[PDB]
Amino acid sequence: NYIVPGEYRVAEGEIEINAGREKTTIRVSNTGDRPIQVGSHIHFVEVNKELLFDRAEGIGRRLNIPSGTAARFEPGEEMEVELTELGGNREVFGISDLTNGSVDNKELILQRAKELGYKGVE
Amino acid sequence: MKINRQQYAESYGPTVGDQVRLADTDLWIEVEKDYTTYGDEANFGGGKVLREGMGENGTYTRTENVLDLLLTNALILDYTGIYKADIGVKDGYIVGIGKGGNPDIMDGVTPNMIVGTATEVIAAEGKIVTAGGIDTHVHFINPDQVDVALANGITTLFGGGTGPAEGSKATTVTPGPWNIEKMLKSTEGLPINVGILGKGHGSSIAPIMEQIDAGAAGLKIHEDWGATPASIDRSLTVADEADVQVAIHSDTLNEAGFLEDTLRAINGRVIHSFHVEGAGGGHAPDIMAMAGHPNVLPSSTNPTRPFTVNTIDEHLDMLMVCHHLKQNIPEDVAFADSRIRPETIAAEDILHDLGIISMMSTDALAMGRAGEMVLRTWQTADKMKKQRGPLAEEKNGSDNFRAKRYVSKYTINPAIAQGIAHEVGSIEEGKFADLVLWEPKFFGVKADRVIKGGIIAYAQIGDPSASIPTPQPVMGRRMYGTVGDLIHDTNITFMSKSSIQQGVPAKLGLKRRIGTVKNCRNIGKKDMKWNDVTTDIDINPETYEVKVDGEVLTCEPVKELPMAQRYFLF
Amino acid sequence: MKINRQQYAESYGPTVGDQVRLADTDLWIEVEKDYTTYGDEANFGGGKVLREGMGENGTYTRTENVLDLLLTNALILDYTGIYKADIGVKDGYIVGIGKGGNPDIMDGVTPNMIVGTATEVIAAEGKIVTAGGIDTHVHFINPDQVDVALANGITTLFGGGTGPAEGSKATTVTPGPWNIEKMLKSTEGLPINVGILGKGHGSSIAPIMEQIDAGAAGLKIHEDWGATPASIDRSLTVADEADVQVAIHSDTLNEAGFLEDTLRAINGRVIHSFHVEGAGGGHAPDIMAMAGHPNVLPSSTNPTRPFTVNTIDEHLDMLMVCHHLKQNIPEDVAFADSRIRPETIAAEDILHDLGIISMMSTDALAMGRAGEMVLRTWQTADKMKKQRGPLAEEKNGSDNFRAKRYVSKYTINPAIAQGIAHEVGSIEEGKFADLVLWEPKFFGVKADRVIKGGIIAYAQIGDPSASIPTPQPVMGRRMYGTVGDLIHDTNITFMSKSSIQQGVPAKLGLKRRIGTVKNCRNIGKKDMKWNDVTTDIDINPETYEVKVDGEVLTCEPVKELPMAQRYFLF
Amino acid sequence: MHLNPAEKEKLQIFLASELALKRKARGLKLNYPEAVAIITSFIMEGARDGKTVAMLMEEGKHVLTRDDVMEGVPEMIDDIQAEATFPDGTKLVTVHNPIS
Amino acid sequence: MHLNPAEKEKLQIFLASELALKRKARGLKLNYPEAVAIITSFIMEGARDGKTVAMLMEEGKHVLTRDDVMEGVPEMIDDIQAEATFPDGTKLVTVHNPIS
Amino acid sequence: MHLNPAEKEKLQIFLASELALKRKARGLKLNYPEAVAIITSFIMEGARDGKTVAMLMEEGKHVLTRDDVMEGVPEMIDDIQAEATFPDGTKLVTVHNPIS
Ligand SMILES: O=C(Nc1ccc(F)cc1Cl)c1ccccc1[SeH]
Ligand SMILES: O=C(Nc1ccc(F)cc1Cl)c1ccccc1[SeH]
Ligand SMILES: *[Se][SeH]
Ligand SMILES: *[Se][SeH]
Ligand code: NI
Ligand code: NI
Ligand code: NI
Ligand code: NI
Ligand SMILES: [O-]
Ligand SMILES: [O-]
Repeated sequence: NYIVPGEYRVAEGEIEINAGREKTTIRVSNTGDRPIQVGSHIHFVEVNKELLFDRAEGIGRRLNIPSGTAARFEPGEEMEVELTELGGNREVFGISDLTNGSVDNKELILQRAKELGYKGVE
Repeated sequence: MKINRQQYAESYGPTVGDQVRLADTDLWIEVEKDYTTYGDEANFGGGKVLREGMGENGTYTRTENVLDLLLTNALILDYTGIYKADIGVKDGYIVGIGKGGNPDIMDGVTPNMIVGTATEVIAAEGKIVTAGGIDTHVHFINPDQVDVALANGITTLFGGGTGPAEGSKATTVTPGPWNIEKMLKSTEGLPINVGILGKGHGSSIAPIMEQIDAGAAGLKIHEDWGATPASIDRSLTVADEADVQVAIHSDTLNEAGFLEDTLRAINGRVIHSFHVEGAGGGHAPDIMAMAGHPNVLPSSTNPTRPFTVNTIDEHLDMLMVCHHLKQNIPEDVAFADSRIRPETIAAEDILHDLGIISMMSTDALAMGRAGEMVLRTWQTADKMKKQRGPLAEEKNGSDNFRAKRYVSKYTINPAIAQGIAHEVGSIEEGKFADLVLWEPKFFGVKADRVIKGGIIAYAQIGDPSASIPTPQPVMGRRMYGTVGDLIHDTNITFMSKSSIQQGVPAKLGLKRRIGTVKNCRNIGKKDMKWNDVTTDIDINPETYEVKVDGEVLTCEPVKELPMAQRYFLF
Repeated sequence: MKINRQQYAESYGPTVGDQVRLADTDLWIEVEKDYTTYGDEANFGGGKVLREGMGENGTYTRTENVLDLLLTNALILDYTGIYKADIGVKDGYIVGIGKGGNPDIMDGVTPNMIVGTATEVIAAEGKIVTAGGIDTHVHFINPDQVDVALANGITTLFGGGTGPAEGSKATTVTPGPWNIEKMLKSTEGLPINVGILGKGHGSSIAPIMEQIDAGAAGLKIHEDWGATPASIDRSLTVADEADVQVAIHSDTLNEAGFLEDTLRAINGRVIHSFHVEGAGGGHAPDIMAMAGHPNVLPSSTNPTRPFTVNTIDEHLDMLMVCHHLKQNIPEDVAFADSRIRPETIAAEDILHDLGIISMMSTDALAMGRAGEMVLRTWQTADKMKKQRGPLAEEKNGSDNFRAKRYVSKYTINPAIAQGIAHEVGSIEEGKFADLVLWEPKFFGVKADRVIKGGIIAYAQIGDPSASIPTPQPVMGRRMYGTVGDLIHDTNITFMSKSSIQQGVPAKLGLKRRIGTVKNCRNIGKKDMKWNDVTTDIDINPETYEVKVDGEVLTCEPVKELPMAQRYFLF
Repeated sequence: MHLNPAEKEKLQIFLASELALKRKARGLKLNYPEAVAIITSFIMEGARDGKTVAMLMEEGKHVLTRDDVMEGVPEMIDDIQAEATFPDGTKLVTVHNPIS
Repeated sequence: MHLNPAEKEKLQIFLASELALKRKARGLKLNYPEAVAIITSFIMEGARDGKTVAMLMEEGKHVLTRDDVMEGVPEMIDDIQAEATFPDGTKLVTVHNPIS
Repeated sequence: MHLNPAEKEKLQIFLASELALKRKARGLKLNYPEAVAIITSFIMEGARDGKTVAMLMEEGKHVLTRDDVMEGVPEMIDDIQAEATFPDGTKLVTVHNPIS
């Protein structure tokens, strides 16, 4: 019965994030010579051009990590990450200007990615 | 991917079933429900969710379902529930309580809570958010009282006074058209919401009514002006015509009547009974019996709250000094002993816990503390939990029922009593964005940020010369919502319907938002949220023993309170 | 009759060839020229020159070449020169720099600098006079920050924020039409010039542009809102249409791109690169390479200025606390080590000295000190003189070249970058009379008097109850230019052309002078006064070694600074 | 620290009491504001020590005597009032005729 | 003296620390604002003495221990921050978990 | 207490002097505002003691010497002025070149 003012007594159990959404594991390589850190909610196909991965597997997806966290890639570092599905309307506008509409337009997204030198269009 | 509950609560604030201690009290509140979608929590910062094309929508203009302000991950404590949500503000009002972000990519986004180019963000994760406090017993005596009120989470001051004039030092009254006009103009510079009470005294209607038409928001009947059957009657006749509330401080002396004579003058009309326990004023010794009646909206003032070992000594002397009473004049000692009663102060604690006294208030600078209405509400709830145990209505070992009963006393119930609950008094969609953020460790003691009309007005923040705002000294300071013309848009002057229809704001050049007082004549005790009990309160005229339906109410005072010496430098 | 130079300087301030030490630094400024006529110096007091029929003209009405205010015998320190002159002010503007007095009897009187019945006098003999500082990286977090800025000679705050909301605590952004309107109204009460930045984020033009039309003076792109290629592009498209500046805090994380991707999005358009060294934010580790480009207007913020033995310890921890980083989480430590770099902070000192970084700024209350932009400019110049010697361009053993290079960094260059140099940023005829008087012993540390629009706004002055104004306590105090409606006439709200054409000032009831932002899209590095160098800056991605045209830039930190413990009580 | 308005003001009473106590220690008879500051600070420090309101009503009459203060000061001070945080929250102390 | 706004405010931290130190000397367990004032003033006086930021980050963890303060105070103070003029100008000191 | 504006401000000079005196006692050479605070408070406490203006004009030149203060401080202080209530009402004291 020591009192910590304003303390929490959390319930039992664990919180499952992004429940019911498809998960996908892909390997990603920072081919650049500077570090790249990627937030939880960036449309994964639109990340930095020097990240090498199967760009098609980033379409309509983002990192399956707690909201507001990030994955870090040191220069030359290759690792696996787990992606989850975007939700809501599954549309993306802005960021790298690869989508600007439905994420269902995979052909158009990959054509723009390839033109602009986003590594890993396969 | 799963997150344990300790780590989840640290990052986003607590979620369903988690409990949080209120300051250093023994009171625990439990999250009843959560509007989020786990994994799509909104947050702001470097690599965080609220970024363009991500949790921030980059397409929509402000008019297109975009917020001016999103409070992320708030733990709301309100009469309407204790729950986790994002709060969306637009045009100075609460427009959405739910889940904010970007429909492009997030599940479960409330349709009018889009984070867009136009949206500011306040992080409320790990904070408790309440409505601004509504203080309905304010003496306008010293303008320095406004920051004292803001620092303890008060956002609305209803009362009267012209400064440290004796009429104002005793009574919540701004008398007559001219003093009312002058104080409406003074109000243009006060960074808090205000409503002004006129003098509820006269034997003709016109001298009383002309105060309402001049811009008063209500009336105060006070024994120091003659709380006679005539003044009571004429004030309530005016109030019923004007749709404003009447507050009463009754005839302590029983000079023209006993309590039953005051109730007969009231004649079943609605009235707000101030300091209903009676140390602060009223028919000796039985005024507190008012709190049993269906047409009475009963409030306490704060120095009796809660009953402590120093309460009687402090009050007996306070009353002696204020009335210039002499310890060697037997009539003065008899008067004081009839007015300051351990029996009724002890029972007042229990009447609060039972929902028989509906409201708290200060009595700021007349017999009460401008910055301790919220503080003493929680000290009372904590003492009642310690002495009476969890209420029978509780579950999960939480104090949620008691917390909703007590938060109602200084938020929604005063607002309903005054006719202003359409604008203020709760965290609900469509109401003015008067919001108080609390760190749980400081809950009810020192507000972190006070939002007025959707802009921060007051904050505990540090050195203005520092690289970051957290270095010492951290103290309460007025923020940009109080500066220049923004003080007009972030605060409400509440006025009678007749003064508004007669163009008083334009006549006086008032720039503040104008609030209409309405709907406060066809309410009663049943309309007081979580505090709606009507019952027969008997106060023994010989012993001052209090009975509720023939059951004796005794309580003991406490020697120590939480929310006291751990926190305060003096 | 001859006067020796010691006696002359004591009476009238220094003249041609005389040198003056800046505070307790090793920097000396030399009087380049003097507008006076020896023997006809203006001065004011008992039996002095500015008396009716003598140095004061008794014939002319105010409209007839008469001044509202004459600053006598000023030592001007400005990008335009270091020289001795009288300064004449009329209608709140600098109308004459030359020789004031009475043409009746004095030789060499500048024709529109007549001292007449209408003329006030400020004695500037023995003072240094500069333009008011222009701070272009202000977070509006705590209104107490304005006096902190005035006390160190700042007169213009450009930035954003709504108070201590998280968006504002991280970013110089007032987002969307409503928050902009509210902060324009708040600005009516701030006794300093202000311009507000909107959120430079969106993938559609309209959400960004509606901020400009609402009264924003510019935009801020910040990584915390998504410093993506799209947000960069749309913001600069808006800026080019609206003729306002864009400030950038780039993608530190390199999430959507490296520096070359940000430069490609910019596509040769003008941009103001904030905290270009990068401790305050930007592409890790090479953001500082921005300062070599012709379309980049590069500023530093102040905590890295200059490089000292406590700089890294203070910043590493500051960054850890502000981002809630954990010393035991390797990604957090790697991020901090990539961002806080002794190599780039050391090189930043030299880049200032070489004229490759054009501007200083605070980052007030976000990662910078509201009252230390001027202070740290001079500490940097002093450290560079101590380590690198006099610049090759100097003569007479004076530091005039370095003093003009450094004074430009917080006066004229920010004003040019922002599109406001037609109104502010230098002591020139036709510009607003924002003037700071300094005692040389306090130069750059504590302003003596800050003149805003030709009326003193802020002064170091003593006991208000005393017989004379010099007795203790001498402290910074707001003066009559801040009081009542004079705050409107002595300060400028800078706004976009479109908001002015659309009548926003009338709509919001703004009474402040309204300044038009213009001409900031067809400028570049070449337009930065004394700081116009373009070059290839290479930052080694492995070692963070800095090279300028293939030459390594290393510097050492210092253990002590001037303008520090001799002056400050804490 | 989270200072509220009252905490900031009441620091100035402690400071005035420290000033007055130094003046008394070097042998000066105290004046009206010095005497009020000493008694006021004594009350607030007593509350902080956890004394009762009734103890401080008694003690505050014995902090300074008429020989400690200038002529007329005892009769200028009808009573001294102070609010401070006791263990049971803020309470008002009134000391009647503190200097006889 | 030429006091600027920060110099005026920071005098009040020194005063609050002197008040808290008197309370500690008469045997009271200190409360939240007392403890913050003592540690804060210690940091600013250390800067004035010419200590380094790194020295004060270490020392500020040893100024008060949990037995010096009331129950819960150690856990209420996550960190104390102060800016002061070092020999090399203003710097920020953050003391993490100053009272264990 | 009935404090007027000047009484409230001048408390801050006493406080700054107490701060500076603690710094001097632990062996620091004093800076410009520290030295001004010490001499100023000395003048106002001397008036309170009932010294003459002429006594304080003389004494204020002997409160601090050049070895008590940092390089340049003696030459930064041309004079120190203070008003205080003497037995014969408020008077101005000016100390010329207080530190030689
Ligand atoms: O009220 C108390 N007890 C009580 C009385 C009637 C009940 F029905 C229940 C309880 Cl616990 C109590 C017990 C001890 C001290 C104070 C009090 Se207010
Ligand atoms: O910059 C320094 N020296 C230097 C380097 C290249 C030059 F062309 C000239 C100099 Cl003096 C220096 C010398 C010692 C300490 C710091 C510095 Se920034
Ligand atoms: Se009531 Se004094
Ligand atoms: Se940034 Se605290
Ligand atoms: Ni009353
Ligand atoms: Ni009252
Ligand atoms: Ni930045
Ligand atoms: Ni910034
Ligand atoms: O009352
Ligand atoms: O920044």
